Amino acid sequence: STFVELSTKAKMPIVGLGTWQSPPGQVKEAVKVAIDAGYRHIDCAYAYYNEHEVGEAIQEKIKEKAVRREDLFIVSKLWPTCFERKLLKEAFQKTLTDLKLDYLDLYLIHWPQGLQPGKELFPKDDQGNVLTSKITFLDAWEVMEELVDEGLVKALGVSNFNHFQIERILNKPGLKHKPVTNQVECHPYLTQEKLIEYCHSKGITVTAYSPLGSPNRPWAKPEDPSLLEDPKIKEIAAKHKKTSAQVLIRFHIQRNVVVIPKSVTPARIHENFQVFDFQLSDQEMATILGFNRNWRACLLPETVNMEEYPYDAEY
Ligand SMILES: NC(=O)c1ccc[n+]([C@@H]2O[C@H](COP(=O)([O-])OP(=O)(O)OC[C@H]3O[C@@H](n4cnc5c(N)ncnc54)[C@H](OP(=O)(O)O)[C@@H]3O)[C@@H](O)[C@H]2O)c1
Repeated sequence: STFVELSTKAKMPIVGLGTWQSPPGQVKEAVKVAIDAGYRHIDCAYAYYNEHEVGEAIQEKIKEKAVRREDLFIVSKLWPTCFERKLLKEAFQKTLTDLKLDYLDLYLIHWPQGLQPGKELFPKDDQGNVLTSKITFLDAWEVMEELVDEGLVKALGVSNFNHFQIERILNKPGLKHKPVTNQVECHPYLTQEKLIEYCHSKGITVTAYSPLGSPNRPWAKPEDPSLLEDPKIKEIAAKHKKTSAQVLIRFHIQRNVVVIPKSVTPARIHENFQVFDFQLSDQEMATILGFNRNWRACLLPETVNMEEYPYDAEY
């Protein structure tokens, strides 16, 4: 399938363009190329400081008439430093202004742990400890649901949430809108079988980021596992006349998981989208699933303490 059905009955293109770390002076071209190559799902975030450029690219493609707003599925995320009623709506409106849109198809809590306000993604004290906040994601969720009922957000979702944190929201008194997706790191070394199974059992889809093991992430020792270099994956790729990256991307699609590979390289953007004309066999999917080691490439040590740290739980 080329899309996933959300609980709201809306369609989410199973493949989208990731933009984390995409330099501001390159993401605009990346989005234009992505749209020209066929992408209709763009994943954005306030914390990426590049939404203004994404918005310029979109506006231009709509202006050209190659696409209409309705053809695109735009995703953005609320940063934990803005859980507060006021700061939340300001961050949302700012995201809407930067992207030059009137509504978002999906708005996600970028991280469960509320953080101290300010122009800092991770405010730290004198020692360097990240200052958390009392405001919870349920507090933010209530106001985010307002955006939904006012038609400014088509659906809400979460990112980097373990199943407990999702349970907290599904069973919240007076729940108005259920999350439609949990965006988490997922690839062969971190298959997320339990979390995916838990989400699907609740009618919640899963969006996989860092599908290529994110071999870019700043500070990543040389002898760290490389999914793009693994001979077994390369072998499977070659038999299908595809690249490893295309296999790592196709992997999620066959598990009915949305995947958002990131790139600012026109050629790779093009490459990551040629994943709808082939099928991995049952044995190949098993071989790939067998790579799991619950190894996280993301992981930010400075967050291991936070009460809402989501990676200690089983799933
Ligand atoms: N919610 C969160 O906490 C969170 C965290 C991280 C990321 N994300 C989202 O997930 C998206 C995934 O990006 P990511 O950095 O995490 O990891 P990724 O997509 O697995 O890997 C991105 C890296 O792979 C390179 N690349 C892309 N296509 C390639 C190909 N076909 N062959 C070889 N190399 C290729 C990119 O290089 P070039 O750009 O140089 O081509 C970049 O250095 C992000 O853009 C973002 O939207 C969300």
